[PDB]
Amino acid sequence: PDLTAALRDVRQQYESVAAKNLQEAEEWYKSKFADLSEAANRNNDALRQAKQESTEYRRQVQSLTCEVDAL
Amino acid sequence: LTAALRDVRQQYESVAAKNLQEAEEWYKSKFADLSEAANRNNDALRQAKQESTEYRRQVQSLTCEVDALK
Amino acid sequence: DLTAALRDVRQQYESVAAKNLQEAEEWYKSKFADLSEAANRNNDALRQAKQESTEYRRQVQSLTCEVDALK
Amino acid sequence: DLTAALRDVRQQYESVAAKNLQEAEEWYKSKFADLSEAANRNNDALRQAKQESTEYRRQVQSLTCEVDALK
Ligand SMILES: [Ca+2]
Ligand SMILES: [Ca+2]
Ligand SMILES: [Ca+2]
Ligand SMILES: [Ca+2]
Ligand SMILES: [Ca+2]
Ligand SMILES: [Ca+2]
Ligand SMILES: [Sm+3]
Ligand SMILES: [Sm+3]
Ligand SMILES: [Sm+3]
Repeated sequence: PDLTAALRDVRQQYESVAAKNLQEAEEWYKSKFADLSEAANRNNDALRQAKQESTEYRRQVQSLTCEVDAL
Repeated sequence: LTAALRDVRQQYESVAAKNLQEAEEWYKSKFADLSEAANRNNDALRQAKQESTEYRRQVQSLTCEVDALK
Repeated sequence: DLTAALRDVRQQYESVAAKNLQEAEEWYKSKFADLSEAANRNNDALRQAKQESTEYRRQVQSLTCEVDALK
Repeated sequence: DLTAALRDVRQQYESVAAKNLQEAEEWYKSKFADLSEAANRNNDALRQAKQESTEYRRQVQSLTCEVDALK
């Protein structure tokens, strides 16, 4: 088994394996970034609605107050 | 010739080692960044909640003041 | 939940990163072997061709010694 | 700034992943070359030695026919 034949043999193997690893890695990180993204928006919605309640109560406060005066 | 191989492997590990340390360091920092951003969002959520029930007890009291009043 | 998801992903990364670190640590070690064994056979073939080069070399040094002593 | 902190990290990753890919391709490409050089030089040393042995064998053949023709 020639070293030049052994060296080239490794080069085909590397080039192929390295090509497979990249593909898998890219898809993996895609999925993870996806999970986090979903969780982020989920957290975003919560903060969004929580703020709604607050400003909604604030509206009610100055709504009743707007009626306490004429009272 | 084996002096070429011995040279290569020692170069590989010296780099492979440096690569793992720099990578592990990199991920931990990114995880740190994200962790902080999340906590800040949690704090932000926890706060908007406290400021919601706060506003709620107020209207409960005001609507009571409006009722009893005439 | 971002915090809960971050922890999840963080664990998955540490999970695979260790596995992969081995599928490569072993692979790169099995390959440096093929080249290392090939280089040894190669270094041998030379040490064999060189010794042949000096094995036939001396043979000439004798046939000459016979041709002259007979002519 | 959730979606932002996530996007920043995704960009940093994609950026780092690129440089990691181009530094790897170089490193391996050169290390392979180096090994090819050594396997080539050695290879030549073999052919040079083989042609040398075969050269002498030619002599040993005809030089013997002279030991015969004479004797
Ligand atoms: Ca390419
Ligand atoms: Ca990540
Ligand atoms: Ca950094
Ligand atoms: Ca920072
Ligand atoms: Ca306040
Ligand atoms: Ca905005
Ligand atoms: Sm009052
Ligand atoms: Sm180790
Ligand atoms: Sm670097």
